[PDB]
Amino acid sequence: ISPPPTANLDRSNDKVYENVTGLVKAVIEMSSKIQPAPPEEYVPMVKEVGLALRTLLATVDETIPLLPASTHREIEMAQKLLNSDLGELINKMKLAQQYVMTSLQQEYKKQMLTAAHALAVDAKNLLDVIDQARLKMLGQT
Ligand SMILES: [Cl-]
Ligand code: NA
Repeated sequence: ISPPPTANLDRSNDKVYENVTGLVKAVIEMSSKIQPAPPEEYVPMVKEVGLALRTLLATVDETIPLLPASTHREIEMAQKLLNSDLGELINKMKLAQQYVMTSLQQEYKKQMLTAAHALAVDAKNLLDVIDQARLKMLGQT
């Protein structure tokens, strides 16, 4: 995963976009940091991801009303998905701190990374839905 491409839309005051970039950067940050890190360090990293995720979700809540009825369904479903994904991520994080300095620690991290990476893929996916819904509204041929 890179931070997201920019397609044809102007992103200067694109909040959805800014926030998705935030949440994506935060996942990447955590990932590069994990394997060497004690719990004193990895719990806050995961806190950060949740914050960036809440920020994104409120931004989105505000944008729905401005986009066509036809599109609302998916945008909500794709929202659920990201709450779910974070659910999964916290699970694996509690398991890894439950299992520190044991042998099974590190498969517990491999499961954190797996879930963090779905979170970021699904963020990027939300972006696309939103963009497509805008393009519709702005009147794309
Ligand atoms: Cl916006
Ligand atoms: Na509409």
